[PDB]
Amino acid sequence: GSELSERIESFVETLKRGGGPRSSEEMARETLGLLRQIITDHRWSNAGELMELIRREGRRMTAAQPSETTVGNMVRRVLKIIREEYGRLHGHYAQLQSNIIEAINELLVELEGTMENIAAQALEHIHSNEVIMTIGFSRTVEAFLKEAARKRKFHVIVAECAPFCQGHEMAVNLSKAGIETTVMTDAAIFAVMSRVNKVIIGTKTILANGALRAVTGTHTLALAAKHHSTPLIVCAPMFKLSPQFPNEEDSFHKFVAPEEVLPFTEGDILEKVSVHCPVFDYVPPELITLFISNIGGNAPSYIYRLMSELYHPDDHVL
Amino acid sequence: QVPTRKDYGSKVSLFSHLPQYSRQNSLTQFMSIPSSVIHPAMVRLGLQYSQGLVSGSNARCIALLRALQQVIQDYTTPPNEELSRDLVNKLKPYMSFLTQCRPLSASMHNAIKFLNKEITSVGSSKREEEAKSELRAAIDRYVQEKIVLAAQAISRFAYQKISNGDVILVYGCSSLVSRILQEAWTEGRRFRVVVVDSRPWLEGRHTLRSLVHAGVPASYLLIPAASYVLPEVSKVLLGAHALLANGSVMSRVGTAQLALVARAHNVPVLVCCETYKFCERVQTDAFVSNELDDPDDLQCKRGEHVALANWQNHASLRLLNLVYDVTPPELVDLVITELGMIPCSSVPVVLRVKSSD
Amino acid sequence: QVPTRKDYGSKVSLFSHLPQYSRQNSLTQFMSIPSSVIHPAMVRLGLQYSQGLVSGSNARCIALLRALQQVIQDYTTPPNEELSRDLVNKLKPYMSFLTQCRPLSASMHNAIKFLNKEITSVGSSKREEEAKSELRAAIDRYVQEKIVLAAQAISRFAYQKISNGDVILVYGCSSLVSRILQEAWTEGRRFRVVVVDSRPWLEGRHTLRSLVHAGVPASYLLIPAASYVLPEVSKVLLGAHALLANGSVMSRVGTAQLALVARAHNVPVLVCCETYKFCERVQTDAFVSNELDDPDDLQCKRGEHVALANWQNHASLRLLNLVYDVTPPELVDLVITELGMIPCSSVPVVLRVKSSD
Repeated sequence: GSELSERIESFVETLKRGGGPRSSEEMARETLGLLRQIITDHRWSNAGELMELIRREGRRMTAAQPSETTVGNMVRRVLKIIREEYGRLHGHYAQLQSNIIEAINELLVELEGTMENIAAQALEHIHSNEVIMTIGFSRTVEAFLKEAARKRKFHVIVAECAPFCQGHEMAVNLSKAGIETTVMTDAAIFAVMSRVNKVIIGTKTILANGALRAVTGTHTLALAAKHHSTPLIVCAPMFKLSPQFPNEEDSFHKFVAPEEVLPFTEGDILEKVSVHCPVFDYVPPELITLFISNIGGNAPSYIYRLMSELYHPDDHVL
Repeated sequence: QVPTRKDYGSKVSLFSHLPQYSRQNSLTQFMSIPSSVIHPAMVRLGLQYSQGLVSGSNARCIALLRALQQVIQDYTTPPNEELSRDLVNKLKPYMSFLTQCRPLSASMHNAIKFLNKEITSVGSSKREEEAKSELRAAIDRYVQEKIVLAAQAISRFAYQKISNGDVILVYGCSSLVSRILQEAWTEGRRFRVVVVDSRPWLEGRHTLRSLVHAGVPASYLLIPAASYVLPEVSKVLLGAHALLANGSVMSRVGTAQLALVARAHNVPVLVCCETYKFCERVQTDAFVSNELDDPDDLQCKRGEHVALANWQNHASLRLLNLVYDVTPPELVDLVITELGMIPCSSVPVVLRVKSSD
Repeated sequence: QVPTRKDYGSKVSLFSHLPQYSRQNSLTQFMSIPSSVIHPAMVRLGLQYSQGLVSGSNARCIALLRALQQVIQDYTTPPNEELSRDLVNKLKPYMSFLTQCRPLSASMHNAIKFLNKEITSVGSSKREEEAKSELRAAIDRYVQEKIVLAAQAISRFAYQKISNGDVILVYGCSSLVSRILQEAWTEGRRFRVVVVDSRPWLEGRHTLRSLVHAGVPASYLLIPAASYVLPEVSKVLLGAHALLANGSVMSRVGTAQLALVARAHNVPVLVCCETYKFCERVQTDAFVSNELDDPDDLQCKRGEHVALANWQNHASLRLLNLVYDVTPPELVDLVITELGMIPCSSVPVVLRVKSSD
């Protein structure tokens, strides 16, 4: 009853104010648990009313934070699960609900295996004495690299992300496992690119065009890789896949307080200058060489088929 | 004798041939206070360089020329010796001390080469004092023209290129670019300048303050977000630290990246430079010849958790901040000099013309 | 138990994860003559592979299927056991022996996967002999269609693409490309084929002999001179050894170079392949996954002075001949399969359709 309502609220405000939970895998787990509790703790008999209330609460979620697309695309996954179950039972009400629940359960148990799947897949993409470059921080990519490091020796060049220098803690984490790690400013990306073999980077969201929304500055790294023709690898699980297209959407970049870019102590100039701090940026699919997912490697030119396999095309608007 | 500076930190393997120094551990702590091996002005300038108080290329060259004036002014020829060879021989330890405090820039190298050429050109029969002040006047004339007249000419040439209501993107601190923009705004042009900056030096705040003091509308963002702002930018203006024989632009580390992204965004790239910064040297990458600053500058003060605090305690962790990078000549469109507008293809031709050929 | 083959020679550091074997030092010299651990047919096939007597991808796959037929034919189920699991468990040592004699090709991997899938699909209630010959008939049908019918279909699809009086460039030995050209010439097309070959295998002489026997006008040159002949070439036809999920073409080492130079010369590149050689695997370079042949093959017999004779006696000298390379999907235009003409972008789609999906 009101527990469900206040938990939905709590989650909405946690998504709105700050980043909670930090890992987007934990965010997917939390939103899936909440969707399960909603579909269990409501008086819905027909699948249509359930889908409608799910779409409404998902609209509220998406309005809470548009840049966090995992919640929305997993809501769409739940909607596709409901559609599949209704087609199975109609192409049956209690069995409907329990079958939806076991579908969500299998989705959740395969959710925690994507990390291990990518880690296992990592070995056949790294050779000895290779030079990797990565930008920012990504749990999936550091797991990739520290799993490849157990049987291979290679160098990782971590380009810090300004202003949020998450790349520093990533470099430290990689050095923990003895992965020879060079830390540099993002300004030195093109200068060092000539000596890099591969580029491995995570992402925040993959669009239907194949493009991906990743931390700012990664588009420049992709342009450098394309200039030097080095393969650019994206190790992104299959819950960051978003059916929306690049310019049919709104609110792509996430702008945070310019205090991160230019501090308050600069004084009077802060009334004359316009400071901008875009967290995310757009990378076209032409600059991506290969996508690594929990199922296996795929070219950017197959992400649309993955969409068709994951999301109903009438639910791309929620 | 001046001792060698200990190379602080763990160098990246590819840059093992370059020296890496620490700002804290200076070089004058093993020298006599009333310095005799090194001229007082020269040790003063070396200490100023090492601490980073003199940063700009033009600033470094001008400080070098003033210290050299102070040196030659106080120089006295020993008996049974001629000034021509003795002075150029005595200037070498000072240059070595400088390059140990901080690697010499292209402007400094060219200035020292010209000064040695002039000293060797001093007449054997000439007396001492008028030779000394002739050297002083030659240095005054050289710096005067090659700095201020070059700046005025380049400012006029760039003003006849900047149009009304156009967005110009600048990177880092450069006296020439700031002067160009200030003169263009004063002359009557109405534009806005986007300032791009990069860690850890954050030298873009300098040109930002200059533009705001000049009244030019300005915007600020760090180099990773350059891809987001280039759609608005109408033109990229940069300040070169060195222009090599092949036309490549040797300048701050973030210059080639910006040129690449601008080319990707169909934004013409302009670089402003003087003829005295042209160098017959040539390189194809930022690895053969570069400068490694103190790696401790990479550490970010993110409140309560500095992640790279004890980076040396991690065996497999390497830190590196490159001070220079090279832009291939095909990523740059214009080079604005005293002679006017030229393609990067024509840099060695200008070098020849300035070789009195 | 089969012992491990000693890795001959000094491997290149980047390929330290791959095995390097010598043709002289075989693997059957530590095995019982009336082989019992390994089936006689399987050790026969492994010895044939190691010596290089079976080279082509289609040839290797067909020999593998025939050896597997001979194995299952002589297989007998032990008491209190079912064939489904016992046979697939007993086939693994044979596959390991093969991959030790020479790394498995994509066709071989797909064939073994399909055979294991069929074996696991054999009914528990079914008896032994009819199950065995059902497996034999399934292997016969599989090889029959996927080889000969695929070849005929691809030959027809390529014939409706080759025009009259056009120069076609081929590389190395490929049964599919040779058959395509022979059928096109027989049907009525009048063209000439340029054969490109590379050291040390010199497998281009095979297709050269085939073309000359078929009467097709032919020309021959080694791969370094390909840039000289491409102005005349009207089209590049190649034979893929593997087509990965991303559309890249994993084939002989000189294929990607030829595709690059042809793209530079505005020559469309065609690759002929069957669906059974499609692999869900994917790679971006010739380093992650490749095969290192015997480095002693690089030695050239230039009369009286073989330069690389004692290359192992030189400490800092490394020899390497890569057997495979990958062409990015953007350097290739067509892929001709049973389904018809497709772009390399559509390879994973065909994979899905052939996954009974």
